[PDB]
Amino acid sequence: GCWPVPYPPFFDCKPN
Repeated sequence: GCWPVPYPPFFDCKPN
Protein backbone atom coordinates (compact mmCIF):
# COMPACT_ATOMS: atom_id res chain seq x y z
CA GLY A 1 0.00 0.00 0.00
CA CYS A 2 1.05 3.58 -0.71
CA TRP A 3 -0.40 6.74 0.82
CA PRO A 4 0.68 10.25 1.89
CA VAL A 5 1.56 11.07 5.50
CA PRO A 6 1.76 14.24 7.63
CA TYR A 7 5.56 14.00 7.62
CA PRO A 8 8.60 13.24 5.44
CA PRO A 9 8.54 11.27 3.43
CA PHE A 10 5.28 13.03 2.60
CA PHE A 11 4.52 9.97 0.47
CA ASP A 12 4.46 6.44 1.89
CA CYS A 13 4.75 3.23 -0.13
CA LYS A 14 5.42 -0.37 0.87
CA PRO A 15 5.62 -2.37 -2.38
CA ASN A 16 6.26 -6.12 -2.46
